[PDB]
Parts: sequence; structure tokens; C-alpha cells
Amino acid sequence: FKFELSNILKGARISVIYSGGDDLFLIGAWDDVISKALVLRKAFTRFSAGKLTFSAGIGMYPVKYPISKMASETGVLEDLAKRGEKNQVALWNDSKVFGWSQLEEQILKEKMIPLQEALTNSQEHGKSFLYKMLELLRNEDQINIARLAYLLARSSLSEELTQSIFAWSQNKQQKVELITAIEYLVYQIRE
Amino acid sequence: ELAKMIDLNFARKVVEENKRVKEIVLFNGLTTSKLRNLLELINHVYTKVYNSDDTTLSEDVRDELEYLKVKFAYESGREPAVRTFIEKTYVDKLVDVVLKKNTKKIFLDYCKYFEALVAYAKFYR
Amino acid sequence: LAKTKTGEMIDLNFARKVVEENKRVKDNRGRQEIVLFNGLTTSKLRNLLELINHVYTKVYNSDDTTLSEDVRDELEYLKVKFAYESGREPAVRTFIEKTYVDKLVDVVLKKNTKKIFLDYCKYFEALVAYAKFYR
Amino acid sequence: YSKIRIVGKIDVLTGLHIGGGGETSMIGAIASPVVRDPYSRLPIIPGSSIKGKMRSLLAKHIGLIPGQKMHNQDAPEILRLFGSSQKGAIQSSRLQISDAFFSKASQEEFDKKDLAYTETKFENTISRLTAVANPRQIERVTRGASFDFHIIYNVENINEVMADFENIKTAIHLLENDYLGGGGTRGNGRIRFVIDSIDTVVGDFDSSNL
Amino acid sequence: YSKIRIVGKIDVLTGLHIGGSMIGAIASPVVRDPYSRLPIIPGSSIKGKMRSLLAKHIGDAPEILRLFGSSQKGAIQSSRLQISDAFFSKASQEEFDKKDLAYTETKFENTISRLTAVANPRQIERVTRGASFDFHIIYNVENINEVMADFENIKTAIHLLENDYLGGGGTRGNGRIRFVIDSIDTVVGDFDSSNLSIK
Amino acid sequence: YSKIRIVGKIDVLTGLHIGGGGETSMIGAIASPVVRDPYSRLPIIPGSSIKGKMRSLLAKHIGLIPGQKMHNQDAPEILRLFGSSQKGAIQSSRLQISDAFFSKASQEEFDKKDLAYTETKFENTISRLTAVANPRQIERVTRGASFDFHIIYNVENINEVMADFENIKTAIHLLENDYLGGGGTRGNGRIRFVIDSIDTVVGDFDSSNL
Amino acid sequence: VVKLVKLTFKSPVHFGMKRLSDSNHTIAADTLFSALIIEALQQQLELSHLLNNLVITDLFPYNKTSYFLPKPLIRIEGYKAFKKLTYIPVENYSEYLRGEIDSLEASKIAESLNLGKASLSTKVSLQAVDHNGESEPYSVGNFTFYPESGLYFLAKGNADTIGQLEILMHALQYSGIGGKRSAGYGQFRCTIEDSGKFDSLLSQTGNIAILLSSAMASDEELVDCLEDARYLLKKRTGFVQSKTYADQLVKKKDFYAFSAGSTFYQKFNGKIFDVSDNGRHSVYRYAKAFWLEGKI
Ligand SMILES: [Mg+2]
Repeated sequence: FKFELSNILKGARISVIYSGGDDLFLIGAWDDVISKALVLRKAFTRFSAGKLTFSAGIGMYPVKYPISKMASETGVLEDLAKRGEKNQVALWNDSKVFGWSQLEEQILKEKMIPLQEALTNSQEHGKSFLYKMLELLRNEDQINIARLAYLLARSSLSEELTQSIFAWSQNKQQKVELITAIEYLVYQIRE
Repeated sequence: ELAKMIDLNFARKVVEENKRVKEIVLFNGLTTSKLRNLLELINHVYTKVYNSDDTTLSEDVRDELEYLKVKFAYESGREPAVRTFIEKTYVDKLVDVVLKKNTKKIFLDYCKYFEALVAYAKFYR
Repeated sequence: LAKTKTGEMIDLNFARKVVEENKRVKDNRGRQEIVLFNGLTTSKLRNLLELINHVYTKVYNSDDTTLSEDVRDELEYLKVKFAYESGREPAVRTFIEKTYVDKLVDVVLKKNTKKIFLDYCKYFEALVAYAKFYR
Repeated sequence: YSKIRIVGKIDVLTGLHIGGGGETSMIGAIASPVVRDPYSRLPIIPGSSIKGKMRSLLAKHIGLIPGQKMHNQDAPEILRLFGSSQKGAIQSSRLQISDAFFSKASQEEFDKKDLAYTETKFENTISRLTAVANPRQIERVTRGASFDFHIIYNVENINEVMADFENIKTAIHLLENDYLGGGGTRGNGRIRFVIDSIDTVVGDFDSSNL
Repeated sequence: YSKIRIVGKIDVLTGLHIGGSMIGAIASPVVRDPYSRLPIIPGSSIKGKMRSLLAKHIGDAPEILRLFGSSQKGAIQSSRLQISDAFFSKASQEEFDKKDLAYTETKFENTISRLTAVANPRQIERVTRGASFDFHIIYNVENINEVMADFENIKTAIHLLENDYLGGGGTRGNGRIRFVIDSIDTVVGDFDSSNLSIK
Repeated sequence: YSKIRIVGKIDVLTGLHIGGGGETSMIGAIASPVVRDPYSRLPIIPGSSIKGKMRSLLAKHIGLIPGQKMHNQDAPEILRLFGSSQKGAIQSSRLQISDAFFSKASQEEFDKKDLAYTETKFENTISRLTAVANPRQIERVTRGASFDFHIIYNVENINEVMADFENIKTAIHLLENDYLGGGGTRGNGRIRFVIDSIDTVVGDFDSSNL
Repeated sequence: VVKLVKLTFKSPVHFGMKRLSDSNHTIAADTLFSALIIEALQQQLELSHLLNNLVITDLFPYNKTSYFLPKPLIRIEGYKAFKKLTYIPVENYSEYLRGEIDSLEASKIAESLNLGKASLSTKVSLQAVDHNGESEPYSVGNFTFYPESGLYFLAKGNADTIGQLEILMHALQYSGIGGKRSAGYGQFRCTIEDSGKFDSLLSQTGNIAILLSSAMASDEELVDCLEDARYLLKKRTGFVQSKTYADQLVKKKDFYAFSAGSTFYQKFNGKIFDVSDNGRHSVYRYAKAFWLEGKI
């Protein structure tokens, strides 16, 4: 918790507010906070032979936002995450209660990276296309799925990525996973 | 929930079955232009339906829907591919049940079904 | 629009029923070719539809809700033309008498409304389109 | 301290496209719907568009300080009239421009003639490279539309009321020439502030000579 | 001691963004009831707007302090106007449930910068026009002699508020309201308030 | 900050077709109708059409950079005259061409002559492999009708206003040599310009020279 | 005579405990008694009945189904579930005293409380922009009760005291309770009625006694009532709310009182503590004890 955590977060813009006892309060850049939380989970699984689990909550707040509100809201996030069964990561809004494997692989690996590589490789589409996909996905009406298909027809995207996006949008869990991946990519690509 | 089931999943699956690849040919060779003209008529009635706020279809939109059925029959007569599409997706039968119900909601789900047909028809190409 | 005998109403589905009733398979030399209205083809139907088309365009451009006197004389000439064409060919005569169009033009003249003429034009559309469909 | 209402009307001379959002486009329907107040489902001119256009035109006429990065750097007349938010030196806006709703008169003249309130103009985009069009549907507002613009002026400094109303007159003349809403560079937005009725709603200020 | 209850409705003339998340979503959501999720009007917004308008018309003034409370040294006065939160009315709930109308709306706005002429999208949630809020006010009759005067002041404030805006970007045409004073009934004490009217 | 207003006449040399969808067409009637002002129910030359045609003609006249995949990248004179949208280099639009409505003079001329302002043109596509024809009906505007076109130019760079109005005149000449609207390669869309008056509605600029 | 007073809250309440940004879901008996004293002073009544003879409890949650009570502090023969548990319904109270409630039942009871939802409303102050400076944003924590829920309490006293309490509660409905009662919070409607289940519950003799109100005894009672008893000293403080106390607002003397639910083997009758310091009128603080006896 104390000596090894400093080595764990090395190289990332993290200010450890306190490792305290077993709980950890940490504040930094949103990207680095999330990445180092995932690395912390992996290192914690490596340590103690993977017989120990820890639940975490990650919150996004503006720089000018009061620290007390940040602490209270991230605490309620972690309360919701630990409300479930064993390890959970309540990233951002309470509706995004994920798992560690789900967040590391099902969200930021199988979905985020293809979207990023499509965005940077393509010379014709940009953030507006992603915002249109996000608007389609957030809507709960079924017809939107069909609309998504139409968009993917004229999206000039790769066929494999098109089919995977369609499959993700069909399923509920994969739909929220793709929503989270799109939001994360938009946040990372802003400004 | 129109009739028999008829939903957007029905639209996707029927476009899938009627799809055949030799080039991609759907509904025995229906070009997207005929479907777009049918959807243009759908839009023309749907704008008037949307602008009105009452939940009950007026006489004007009912007459326009009967006109739409007649136009569907004309299009089927003009081209065999449009006839096979209209028979496989039962669009005119949905027009009939929409007339029978006399409710704006049924027309709205009918329009959603038609738009889903168009979207999945373009997607599978 | 109007009313025919036996209490039957005039509508587009009535046009469908009329075209279906006058449809006979009439196989000849082992070939199944469809005949409508006892020998009526689609060329005469298109000629009649164009005759309707001219007056329809004239009434559609105008913003007046009441049929103009010029359009009234258009409709009188339409009646004369319909009678002449029906006299010319027996098939056209059966078509005209079975679809009751010659009475319908009188009804739209009596109503003296643009909307009623538009409904009659839609009825003639239903006739021609449904004859094309059943063929 | 008095409150003066400038209720009048706006005569659209061409189509008026003040776009909106929050609604997904049904396939083949309008790509860019006009903003509508949801309760009445009628196209409206939001007071924000009017106030922004008036302020921008008046600032252009008076003159912009070179390298102006914020709205609060405008000329002091503009800040005095339309409001400013500086650090510590905040000036309240004496102009409050409300949403202009579809008029009942125009509603009646559009219910007559069986005319829809908006017009789904059909547009395209011929590319410079391949010379291929790209269809678009824009929900403009028809020419007969009149909107009940409602403006409140608050008299704070009685000495500057006359000069402020001269500024308002200049800005509304500039708006009679300039468009309101989007697409104004391509025929949209032309209006004329023909109808007015200025009177003192609250207080004792003289509103006869304004 | 007496307490006079003023009930009524706050009819919204232009979408009211009383103010108070994810990307591509409502950047500034209005306040909601925590359970019902219905948009509400914080009574603090009403009290602040009325106090501001009354102060501007009057001009620290004794009237403003005696109506809206003062904690200043020496002059400690209990506020006489207790303006409760205005909640969405049941009638407006039904009128919006019909025609499948959302209780609020998301106005899309922008801001053309004076330097680069670039725009900045902004999705402001506003309570949709025609929405009625059941406002509630209590007046504390600390002294019987200055009731009428204070009521006059209240009327002035309300009059001003009907020409001004409620919370939000009011100068850009938000939150214009109309008070419909359904009744003015005394709830505590024997004081008679039939002759006093807010409008 | 002066606004210079151009008002002039667009007289149709030949039939004018400017299509618009969303209209139910009777069988055998006009398949592709012309755009109409919904209020007057009369043909109209939209400001968008005129602006797009003029910009296209001018950009073709001065030159097009190879691989021009967007309208923002173009000759900078066109960017100044009509506008631009490039990231970080937005240029305000100095020309706001509006809708050209049907004049009362030509409308009354047609009313006295007992003529309809539109016409139905019969055409057909003759597939030549089988010599099989497919007919169609296009709406056109009767020759001799007149529209009143009304542009407004904002004088932002006073030094180059002469060059900008010269460019506007050149674009008008280019629109003279070419068509406007639908297929003019087969004989539609011919127009004629008669410049009625150029003045300075708002401001203190001198419009005598222009 | 014990009267059950149920308050249904029309608007969210503040109910601060140490600051403004927080929102407790109840108030102690001292807060309610101070509100009653303020009301009786405004209504020009006599404060003798409130002081000499009136015993009230804290405000306790109540749902559509069950009336809740504080969890007694008794030894447990998992532990975190009991620690998180705060309120026990009246039906499951005697079971809890006998220890028949296991960890799963305790957790289910804790989740069964549907009192309401606590939120934080951020507000602003514009009293500096007019003169010079900027707006000062603050935050007020509110707690909106679910529609069928409410906060109840019990009052015990003479018939005259009960009538005076009814009048004071009728005035309090519109005066408001909790903090920020003048800025839109704390409005409620009260109902006073005879209690049937509570009358049977309180007329029960047990080996132990449970506090139902924040109380504290004097020197003589505290020398005997501290025998092997489990409690929780809560710090009751705050500023004085009055007009005739000082030119500027003056804090009260710090007080410490046993929290509700504390278990004592010897019953003590509390006293009202004067926490005034250099003021024109004594600032009372309610510390009388409402006892409910139980068996463990
Ligand atoms: Mg811990």
C-alpha cells in the first residue's frame, strides 16, 4: 500500500492524497488516474497470489471544482462499486459500474483501440462521426440501431469494424461498453 | 406490434433472407431508387402526420394513406422487383391495418418499420 | 366522392374491386394473357388519363377553392370527349359504364369544389394504376 | 428606474432557418430541423438569436477594438446596452429580448390556404472535386410568418436613455438589412421590424417620444 | 403573530433554465426533485430575484431587510417572506404526458467568438414553455402596522418580476414567467388578508 | 460599417426549372416540379441557388487548386466575398444573396395575357439499344417572367470594395453566360440581369461610383 | 398520554448537523424543542408548559409499512453489517433485542429503509456583483423524503401541554423546520394522533432502557447511571438564532449528550441545559430523556 504504490504510479501525473490504511485516495490527470488504477489492479492481483480483491471508484471533475465535492462524489462512486459483488470499478456516472477485466479489455482494448486507429488512419472522418454514433447509441429507441446501420453503410469504415460495431450495438452490455469507449476517446481527443 | 410478427427485427431478417449475392441483389433486383421513391411518399405523408398533434388520424391523412396504397400497387405493377419486395415485406397490409386502427401511433410504427427496411437494405449492400 | 347504385360507394378500393370484377383470364392458344374490361388495353387508358391530366394541372395551379368557369367548361369538354371515345370503341364504352366516371364528372361539376375534383382525379388514378397492377 | 416594453412584430421576407437539435433524423426526413417550442410545435425565433445578431451588428457598426477576444471588450455603449461580465466591473444589460413566437395572425393566414408553417427546402452540395451532389433537407420558415418580438428596456441612467434608443434604432436598421438565423448568406434570414408598440410598463418614465 | 399563505402558479412564457456530466449531453441541467426527477424552481431563486428587483426599485434599505431578513450587526431581523420551492404542477404533468411531451427541452445554442468567429455548442435544459409550477409563499406579520406597505412592496417586486426574467440567461429570452395568484389565505393568526393582493 | 444594397431584375430568357421534392405528383402530370414560394405559390429563384451558382462559376473562372476536396479551400477572393469555414481561418461572408420573388409587373403582364407562369414540358429518354422511350414531364417557368433579386454587401475592407464589387459584376456576367437551376445543358435556366439601383442603405459610404 | 406526531415534508429539508453542505435525515430532540420554544415565543404563548413538563423524542423515519426506531447499542454475540445498520422497524425491534436478527436480516433491514434521497443543491450569492467583486457560490445539502415516508416523533405531557404542542405544530407547519427554512426548505404538514402500537411498545418493562432522545443527566443522576452502559456522546453545538440576544450572532456553550439508542441499566430523568453566555435571554437546550424499556 505505501512503499510499493509509489513504484506503481511512477511516471504518471498522480498526487497520492493519502494511502492511509487500506483505502487509497489519489488525484491526478483523468487518463493517468484510470490507467494507473488498472495497473494497480493488475499488480494487486500479481501480489498475494490473486486471493485478494479491491474495489475502486474513479470520478471526473473540472480543475476549479472544489476538492471536498470531488472526494464526496468519488466516495459515493466507490460505495456503489462495492455495493455489487466483490471487485467493481464505478467509472464516471453510477450507470457505468464495470469490472476490472471488463474495463481493461472489454472497454479500453477491444473497442477503444479500433475506434482510435480508425479515426487517425481515416482522412475523411473525424469527431463529428463519433458524436453521431454516440447520439445513436445513447438513444434507447430500437429504430436507432437501424439508423446506426445506415450510418455504418456510408461511414467508409473497414467492414470488420463496421460489423463489430453493429454487433456491439445490438447487445446491451456491449452497447454500454461501446458508449463508454466512445466517451473516453472523445475526452482523450478533445482540444 | 402491427400484425403477423411484424417489427423492426422482422425488417432486418426479411432483408437478410431476400438478400442474394451473385454484386449484391435484394428482393430479386430492387434498386435503391424505387425504395427511395416509396420512402419519399412515406415522408410526404409522415410530415403532415407529425405536424398535427392530435392522436387520431384525420380524414386527410387517411385519404393520403389510401393514395399511398394505390401508389404501392402502381409501383408493383411497374416493376416485378418492387412487387416481390412489397409482397415479402407486406407493406401494403401494414397500410391496411394502419387504416383500420385509425391511430397516429400505428402510423408512426409503420413509418419506423419502413425506415428500418430502408436502413437494413442499404447496410447489407 | 359520390354514390353508385345498390348503395356502393365510390372510392379507390372500389376502383380495385371494379378492375378485379372485369378481369377474365381468357387463355388463348395455351398462353395466359390478362384482359381487362372486355378487350380494353392501357393505351386508351393513358389517353383518358392525359385528358384528366390537363384539367388536373389547371386546377392544381389555381389557388381558388371554387371551380372556375373555365374549369367548368374544361369539364364539359371532358364529358363530350368521354362520350365520343366511348362511342368509338366498345371496350372503352364498357370501361366508362362500369367505372361510372361519366356520372362522377357530373357530380364534381355539381359540387363545384376543387377538393372534389382532386378526389375524382385520385379515383381515376386508382383506376389506371390498379388496371396496370392486375395486368 | 422604469421598465419599457417594445412589443411588436417581425415580418420574414424570406425563409428563416434557426436550427435546433435533440431529435434524431428519420431516414429521408429533415436533416436540420428548425427550432420549435415543444408545447405549441411552432417555429420560433429565440431571443438569444435576436440579441446576438443585434449585438454583433451594433458592435460592427460602432467598431471592434483590434484583437478583441471576448465580448466584454466591446465599446462601452454596447456593454451598457447589452450587458457585460468583466472581473469585478460587471454591467447589467438594459435590453432583455424574449423569444419571438409564431403570431396568431400568421397562424390563421396559414391555416387558411392550407399552408404548412415550415417549408422543407431541398438543397444539394456539388463537390469541387467529383462534381457530385449531396441532398439536404432544411426546414425553413415560410414567407408569411410574423413573430411577436418582445423586448424589455430597463432605464437605469435617465440621461443615456435617448442615446441607447438611438443605438437600438441603428441596430434594428442593421438587422432589417442583415439576416436572422442560420443560412442567411444563402437567402435565409431577411426580416423587417415593421410593427412596434413602445410604452412604459412600470414606473413614471415618458415613453411617448421614444 | 400571523402568517399569510399566498399560493398560485408560475406559468412559463419562455423556457426557464433555473440552472443548478457526459460528453455530448446537457451541459447545464436544471434542478430536479431528487426522487420524482421533475424540474423545480428553488425558492431561493424567487427570493433572490424579488429582493434584487425590490432593491433596485427602492434605491441595505429597511424595507428589503425587513422583508428578506438581515444578519447585519445590531439590526437582526427575521425574514418575513418564506418562498418555498415551486414544484411541477399535476395539471402540467398531465398536459405534458398527453401528446408525449417531455417535461423539459434541450435548447442548442452557440457563441460566435469575436476573434476567430468560431462557435461553441451549448445544450441548455429549459423547462418547456407552458409548464406551470405551484409556487408557495408565507408572509410573517411581525407587525400589524406595516403589513399593507410590505404587500405593496411585494406587488412591486412581482410586477417587476413579470417584466424581468427568472433564473437563467434571461436577457437572451429565458424564464419569463407569469404569476397566477390562486388565493391569499391567512393560515396563522386572526389577521385578515382579503383586501391584500399580490398582483 | 456600411451596407450597400443591390436591387435588380432577373428576367427569364428561357424556361426555368429548379427542382424540389416532397410534392405528390399525379400519374402523367409533372414528375419533377419547380421550387415554389409556399405563400405566393409562384416560382422562385432561391438565394442559395444564385449564390452557389455564382460562387461555382467564379471559382472556375479564376481557377481551382488540384485535389480540391472542400469548398473552404479556394481562391481567397471567393472566401472574402462569399465566406469560408476553415478551422482557425473563418472569414465572414460579405455577400448575402436572397430569394428572387415573382414581380408584380410580370405577374400582371401574364394575368392580362391569360398565361400561367409555369409550363409543362414533355420529354423522353430513348434507350438506343432497343430504341425504347420512357416519358417524363418537367415544370418550367414561362419565358418573359421577371424576378427581383436583392443582395446586400457589407463593406468591411474599404480598400478592396472596388475589387470586390468588380468580382461581383464578373460573377453576374458568368451567370449571364451560363444557366441557373436544372439541366440547362439541354436548354433551361437562361436568365438576364438588369441592375436597377445600387445604394448605401446604412452607413456613410459613397455608392455613386458603384 | 403519548401522542404520535407525523411530519410529511412538502419540500426538501436541510437538517444540518455540523455544516451547511451536509444533510442529516433527522434532527435531535433539542433541535425540535428549540423550534417549539421559538414558535411559542412568536405566538406569544407561555413557555412554562414546554419547560416544566414535556418529553419528546428525536425525529425517526417511517415508511409506508413500518415505523422505525433507533438501533439500540447492545453487545453482539457480519459485524460491519450491524455497524452500518442504523434504524430498526418496530416489528423487528423486540427480535433485535433478543438477538434473533442475524447479519443477513440486519442488512435486509438496513436496505429496507426507504426514508428518502439526500442531494446537494449548489446555490449562489449575488450581493457583491452589484457593488464590486464576484458572485459567491455555496452549497446546501437537502434531503427529499419519499412520497409515502415521513419523520415522526412522540410527545408526552399533560393535556394542556398536548394542546399547546398541537398549536405550536400547526404554526410550525408554515414556519418550517431545519436550516434554510426561510430559503425554501423545511416546509411540512404535521398530524397528531393517538398511537396504538407505540403505546403497547412503551408500556413494556425490561432489564435495560433505551434512549429515544438526545439526553444527558445532571451530576447526581450521572454518578449512578454510568454503570456498564453503552452509549455515544454526540457533540451538540451551534449559533444562537434570535433577535434579542446580541448585536452579532453568538455561539452557544458546547454541549455533549448521549445519542439516541444508547442503552442504560438505570433510568435517569434529564434536565434542560442553559447554554447561554453573555446574552439577554437564556438559550435552552433540551436534554430530557424519553425511555423505552426492553429485554436482552
Ligand atoms: Mg477500508
